Formats: sequence, C-alpha cells, structure tokens
Amino acid sequence: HHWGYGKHNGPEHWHKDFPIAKGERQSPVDIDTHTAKYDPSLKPLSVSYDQATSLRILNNGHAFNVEFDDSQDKAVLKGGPLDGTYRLIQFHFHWGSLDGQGSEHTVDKKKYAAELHLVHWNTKYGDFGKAVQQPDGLAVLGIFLKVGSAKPGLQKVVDVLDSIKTKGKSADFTNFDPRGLLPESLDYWTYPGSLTTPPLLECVTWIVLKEPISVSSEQVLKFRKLNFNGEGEPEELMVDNWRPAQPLKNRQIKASFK
Ligand SMILES: [O][B]1([O])O[C][C]C2=[C][C]=[C][C]=C21
Ligand SMILES: [Zn+2]
Repeated sequence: HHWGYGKHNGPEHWHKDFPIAKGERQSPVDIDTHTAKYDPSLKPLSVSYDQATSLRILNNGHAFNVEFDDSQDKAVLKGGPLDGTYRLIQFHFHWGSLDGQGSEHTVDKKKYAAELHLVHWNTKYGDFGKAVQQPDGLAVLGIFLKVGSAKPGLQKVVDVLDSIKTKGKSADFTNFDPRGLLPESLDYWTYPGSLTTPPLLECVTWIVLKEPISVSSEQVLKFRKLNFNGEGEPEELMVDNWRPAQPLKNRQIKASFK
C-alpha cells in the first residue's frame, strides 16, 4: 500500500508515512499575485543548458523523468535567489485528466493543464542524496503549461512515451535540449518549499516562471496515455499526478519583476 494519487493512497494520506507533509515549508502553494512582493535585490536567473547531456527517460510509476548526466557542471542554474551552482539532474511533469487541472502551483487559484519541473541540486553538497538533506539543497524551476499551440521542443518527449507506457520502463533519450521547453521571459516568483512527492523533504528553493508555455491538445493527450501500473497489470491511466496547494504558513513569495 505505497503512496500514489488514488482515493486510497493520494495526497490526503501521505502524512501517515511522511509526517513532514504537515510541515512548515510544504509545496506547492497558491501564488497570490497581489501579495507577492517585487524584490529589487533578486537577480536575473542564469539558465545555462547549452552543454546539457540527456541520457534516458524513465516511467517511475508517478511521472516520467528525463534524466541528465550530472557527474560534472554541464547544465546549471545560478543567480536569481540562489547562492552558488545547481546542476540539472532531471525534469518531469505533473498533469491532469482534463485541461482545467494538472498544475501543482496555482496563480490566484488558477490551475494550469500541467507543470514542468526542472530539478537541480547544489554542487556544494557533492551528490543529490546529500543535497536533499539541506534547506538549500535543491532549486526547482517550475513552468506552467497551457493548451493551445504545439510546443515544438516537446514533441521528441511526446513521441517516446509509447515506449515507456508502464512503470519501470525506460528508453535511451540522448541529445534532448531542454532550452526548447522554456518560455521567452524568465520573470519568476520564488519561495522556500519542498519536494511535492514523498519524502516531501523541505530542501527546495522554488523558482516558478510567470510565463506559461503552450502545448497542443494532442501533446497533453499523449501524456494521459501513460500508465501508473506495471506491464500486464490492470490499466490505470497516469493522470492527475499533482499535489494540491499547501498552506503558505510563515513564508513570503517574492517576485523578480514589477
Ligand atoms: O517529484 B517531485 O515532487 O515533484 C516535484 C519536483 C521534485 C524534485 C525532486 C524530486 C522529486 C520531485
Ligand atoms: Zn515535480
């Protein structure tokens, strides 16, 4: 009886195995755009993905992860609210059964169809597993998806999904350029939070871009054909793999923009 996104094992249950689910810096949150304060001291973000080395795509039973070579400083996030250098390890998405839900963060209570998470770890801690035990261990770039025009840079991801339908399947996924998933503007909100999946560790500096990317209905329909189950098991479509907004508690969301 492992955690998941069903009636019996979904987010409202996670606190039993992971009591930090009720902690003081949980994610995601609602971003109240009127209360977020412009912080003139932040920087422009530095997203340096030219030398990114994608390796593989994995259906882990909760999402699919596009994994990178993080054995050296190839694709890194720096600047913005961050001190030091954060190495890209993987990206994945959260999405809904219909276009009116799917994102984890919300903006004035608006839910987007999906949300992309580019996960990076602080190189001062040497490895990902050490990083997640630190309050400044991870930096996650969050990007909302809305349904409209196709995203050209997403189609290579869409077209491999048939090959990783079920939990535990992987495929080679070399030479994928994550720059093709970014919006034009890097304007962002930032706040201290957590992983949005068990173990829900409070180790993340969240950087949530204001500008959504557009994907087509056909693209997100292919996400929804994935399975949470393993091969041969009763089919459970991989949809609604999002955690709802958690209490903000004693946190301030800062804006990079006026
Ligand atoms: O799956 B997760 O919660 O979704 C948010 C992003 C993140 C970051 C590190 C590990 C897992 C996850
Ligand atoms: Zn995520």
